[PDB]
Amino acid sequence: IQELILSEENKTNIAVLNLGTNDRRNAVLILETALHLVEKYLGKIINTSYLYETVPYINELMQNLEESKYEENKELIDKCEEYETFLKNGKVDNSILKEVNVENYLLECNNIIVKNDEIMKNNSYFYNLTVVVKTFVNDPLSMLVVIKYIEELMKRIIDIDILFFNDFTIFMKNIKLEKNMIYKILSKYIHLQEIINNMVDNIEFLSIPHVYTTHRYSILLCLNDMIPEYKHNVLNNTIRCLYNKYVSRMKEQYNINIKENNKRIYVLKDRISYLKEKTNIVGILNVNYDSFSDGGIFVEPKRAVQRMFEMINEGASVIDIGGESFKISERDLVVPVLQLFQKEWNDIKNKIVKCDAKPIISIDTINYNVFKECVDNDLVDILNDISACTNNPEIIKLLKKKNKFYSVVLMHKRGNPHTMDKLTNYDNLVYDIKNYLEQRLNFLVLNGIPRYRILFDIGLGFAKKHDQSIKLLQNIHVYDEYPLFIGYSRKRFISHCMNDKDQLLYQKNICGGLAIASYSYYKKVDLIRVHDVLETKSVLDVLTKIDQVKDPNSSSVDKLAAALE
Amino acid sequence: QELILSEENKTNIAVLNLGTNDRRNAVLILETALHLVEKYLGKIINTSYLYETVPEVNYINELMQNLEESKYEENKELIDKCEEYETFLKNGKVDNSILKEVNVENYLLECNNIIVKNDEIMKNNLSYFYNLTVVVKTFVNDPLSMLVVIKYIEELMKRERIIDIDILFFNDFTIFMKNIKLEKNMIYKILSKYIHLEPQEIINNMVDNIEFLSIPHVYTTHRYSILLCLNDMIPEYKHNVLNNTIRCLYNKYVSRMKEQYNINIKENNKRIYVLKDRISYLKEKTNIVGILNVNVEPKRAVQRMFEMINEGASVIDIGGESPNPKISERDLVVPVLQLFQKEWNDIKNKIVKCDAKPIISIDTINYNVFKECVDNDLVDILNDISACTNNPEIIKLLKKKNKFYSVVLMHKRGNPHTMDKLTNYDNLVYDIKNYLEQRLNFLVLNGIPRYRILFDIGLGFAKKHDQSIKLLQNIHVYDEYPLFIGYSRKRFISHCMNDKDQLLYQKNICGGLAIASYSYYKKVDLIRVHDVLETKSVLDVLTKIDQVKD
Ligand SMILES: COc1ncnc(NS(=O)(=O)c2ccc(NCC3=Nc4c(nc(N)[nH]c4=O)NC3)cc2)c1OC
Ligand SMILES: COc1ncnc(NS(=O)(=O)c2ccc(NCC3=Nc4c(nc(N)[nH]c4=O)NC3)cc2)c1OC
Ligand SMILES: Nc1ncnc2c1ncn2[C@@H]1O[C@H](COP(=O)(O)O)[C@@H](O)[C@H]1O
Ligand SMILES: Nc1ncnc2c1ncn2[C@@H]1O[C@H](COP(=O)(O)O)[C@@H](O)[C@H]1O
Ligand SMILES: [Ca+2]
Ligand SMILES: [Ca+2]
Ligand SMILES: [Mg+2]
Ligand SMILES: [Mg+2]
Repeated sequence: IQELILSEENKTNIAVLNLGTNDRRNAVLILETALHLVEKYLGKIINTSYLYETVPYINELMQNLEESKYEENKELIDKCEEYETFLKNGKVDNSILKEVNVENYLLECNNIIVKNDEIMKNNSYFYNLTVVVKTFVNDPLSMLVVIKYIEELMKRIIDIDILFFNDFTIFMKNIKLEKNMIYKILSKYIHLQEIINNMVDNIEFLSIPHVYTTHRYSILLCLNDMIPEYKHNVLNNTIRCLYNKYVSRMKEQYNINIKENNKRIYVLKDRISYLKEKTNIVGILNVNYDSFSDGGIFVEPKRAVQRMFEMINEGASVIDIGGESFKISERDLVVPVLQLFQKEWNDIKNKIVKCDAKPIISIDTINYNVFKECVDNDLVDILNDISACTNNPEIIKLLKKKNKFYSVVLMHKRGNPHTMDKLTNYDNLVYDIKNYLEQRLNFLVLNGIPRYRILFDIGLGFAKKHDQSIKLLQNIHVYDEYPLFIGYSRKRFISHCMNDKDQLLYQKNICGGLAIASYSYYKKVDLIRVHDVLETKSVLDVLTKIDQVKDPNSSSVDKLAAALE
Repeated sequence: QELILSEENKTNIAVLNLGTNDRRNAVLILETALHLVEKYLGKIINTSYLYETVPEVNYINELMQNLEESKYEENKELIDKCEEYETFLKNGKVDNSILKEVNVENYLLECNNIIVKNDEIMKNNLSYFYNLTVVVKTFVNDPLSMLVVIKYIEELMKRERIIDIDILFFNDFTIFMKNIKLEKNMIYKILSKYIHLEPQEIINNMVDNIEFLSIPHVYTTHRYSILLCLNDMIPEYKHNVLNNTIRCLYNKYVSRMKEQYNINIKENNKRIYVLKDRISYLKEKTNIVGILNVNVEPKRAVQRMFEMINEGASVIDIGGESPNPKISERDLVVPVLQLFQKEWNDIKNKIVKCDAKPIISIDTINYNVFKECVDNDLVDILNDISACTNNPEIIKLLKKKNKFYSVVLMHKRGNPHTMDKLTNYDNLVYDIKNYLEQRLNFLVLNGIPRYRILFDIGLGFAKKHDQSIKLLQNIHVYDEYPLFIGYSRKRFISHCMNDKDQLLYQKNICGGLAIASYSYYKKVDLIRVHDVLETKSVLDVLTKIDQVKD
């Protein structure tokens, strides 16, 4: 019924979308622009999967955008009933579109694939990300209209499909839309010309669940991040069970490991990172230590920015700056130093020789006010929050802006520098800490921090005995699935693992450090937060070389050649 | 009668088993046997490794001073071939046995009877073993005579249980003799054919202890420990009475133990190498070798040595070579080692600190230097960067009436000026390995215990930087062998990185520590380094991470 598609009785529905692009260079910019528009025109993003590389400007737009009929709020949430109900297949309001039969849907899907399987033989990088939206849109077909519009607004390849919509089984085998009925639907949610034309024909049909849902690997891979337990009448088994079957079966039958050519992405600034493919160095700039070790009482902002440069040319991708330490204010330590850096940089950016050399800037803070000022003056790109956004969750709201997002590091601790040493009792150390972080992430994701921008840090030496810091290292494979940031540098636990008497122990500690760096390298930790950037980079370089083999067959081939001589 | 005291000068090949189970004196006992073997039976021309195997103190020093002279001569000349040993390896043509031979059938019957009877004996009867094998070119006439002499040695070594020497093979003979009762006269009479005998108390305790002779020895096919050792020495050997080659037999014994009992027998039967006089379990530790270049006043040098022990180095490797014509290698190194020997000795009232004595390794290719060192008990290991290629005479100095000495064999080409040009290899990784193997075979032919030989790929000697890295990447190739390496402060390290240039010294030290990491996980046996504290700190931490607490 066309009349209740336009009726302004606003509804709350659960949609799950696929979002893809081809443009490797700017997948992060493309998909994050989609993402922000999805958050604008459809509802609130309440889940996301990792970004994946898979195998089968707009800065002008972001100012000239029309408003929406519905108000957004950055406000934090704890749960979601709508969502809770989506996952178990509890009762929801009836489909205001025609539901095709259960057993009818099966054969219907086939013909759209097998026919497309022929259009194929007329005849290469995909970048996938799935989302969940709490939608004020009232029906899939309406949303598709808006999705098509969003698609169109971004053109001068950005496919945004729709994978599910409540528990509905829908096929509309052949529809065309009124060149005008679109205007009505669009004006329903948006405040409005030259675009609608190219739209009208681009909505040839509609399948919920989307056709390729369980045939495309890239979609299972993504859906498994977000909603593993979810079942649907439409499919035999739960999304995790199907995903697993696709893996095992791809191995038994075709002798391929599918995970190799389909990679997980985490994002530090604006660029793609292949989970587990590198160990990045993070250089510690502690303004307290740098300033008050002379025994001196003054900040030396010029000194600090120099140390910042030292660090960059010593091979650190990320610099992590901190005002807290373990009568002058945190902010007054950090912001001026971040300020002098930003300037000093742009006064050598003229030489575009250092333009793709610019280091990522991470602020170690639990303070909202400090973070706000930093973001507001484009001074940082990552929040490093040792309280896991526990000291003040509101800080999460500062991790998303008009278009752009910021990546966060979440660390586990108990208590504080003075109290933590005795807060050492765990039921199950490794798993408690893992579960802790998995949960902070869930919370960030529920609030539409994109899953692929959150990094775990086990917090070595925070509320952990030296034996515990070791145990956490021994079991680091538990973070095999996740971006992992760690910080062993200079901590006392290193020394404890060892059989003028006070200067030896700093060498022993820095050198013992370099061991954990090696271990980190082989365990494929994602970032390590270090003081001794040159020493670390050296170690890492030698280890990388030893690993870069020219021919991966050569040792057997060569072995045989010897045996025949 | 006496076709057994025949005047005809016999050269035969006998393969021997040497077993003990005093872990703390394992080396001394076994080598003491090895010596009396060389003294009294003939010439050692192969040995296996040493193994801690799963079943089935100082009067030795007094013994060795007062041995009877052998009536057979000792010839330390280098040989590079042995016809009789080739004759034995192939299964070809030797003289008839003067002892009555049995056919295959009768041996297998009589073999089996001894096993089953000895099984039920063990079964109703209610502790590792240290194991080794040797091939002896022997002047003893026949296995029985030999068993007599080898019993004398078992007896000699007992205090007026400690060792068991058994004949595994003896030429290609099959021999089963059931009821050996040997006249008290006949024993004195055999022994005296091979030994200038001075007594006769022990001759008594010998009369009983020889009851029967089996050749091959009975448990040859039956004990892992035996097959394991033989696998080192004589893979291809196939005795008439054996189902297959030693190697085949070994593999089968291994693979059958993986299924029929699901065991994986390797795990509890460990290969052993020796640096000074203790046991080392191959691949169980990464020792640090401290570099001392006397390139340095004697007192400043010995200072450096004590600092290095405290920074936690197990071996020091002292070197005169790098040259300069002013002072001779001898005059650089010998003083230093003499000062060290003395100054350590002044602390010879602290009978606890004197376990932490470092093994001393002289980096030298010159006979004269090593001779002076060895003569004055100044060193334990010879680090010959030429693989004893330069002057093989040196090999003669790696053994004495009593001591044996371990040797690192490095691969290099040419000399320091030439070497940067001698850089073409057909199959780098295997060329070098094969080179080292041949070298080993040469010392082993020449009586050097195979467990005293350490292999070293010689990084940065006649290798381009990429080649030094290629070798490290393929270090797994030396999984079976004692492995010594030196990467320390070499140029290839710096080459990997992407460019006060005391800075470049650092990147090199620090990249050094990456290689220590890789060495540790690739279980390299020894690493020779300048930076002992830094190397120890890496290894200590990595070791902690690995040690899983309960
Ligand atoms: C005797 O008294 C003491 N003296 C010195 N150090 C002590 N503690 S410690 O060495 O174990 C140690 C050192 C530093 C820290 N914190 C440094 C940071 N660590 C991290 C970070 N961010 C992220 N994401 N992860 C991090 O691990 N920011 C700062 C924690 C423990 C100490 O005991 C309390
Ligand atoms: C003559 O020209 C040169 N001068 C300085 N550096 C050079 N390059 S280098 O740094 O790579 C280098 C440095 C030292 C060495 N040799 C040191 C040793 N190395 C070992 C040892 N013993 C054992 N067993 N194993 C060892 O690896 N003794 C001494 C080899 C290559 C160089 O050649 C291009
Ligand atoms: N679940 C869905 N989400 C988006 N488009 C759909 C869906 N089911 C069917 N379609 C139709 O299939 C086409 C999508 O193909 P594409 O060009 O890859 O976006 C559009 O014409 C849609 O009308
Ligand atoms: N090939 C052999 N090597 C050593 N002993 C042997 C051999 N063949 C038979 N025997 C006898 O087996 C017993 C070994 O005793 P034991 O050396 O105490 O284990 C002695 O009675 C020897 O006479
Ligand atoms: Ca919204
Ligand atoms: Ca001899
Ligand atoms: Mg589509
Ligand atoms: Mg015996």
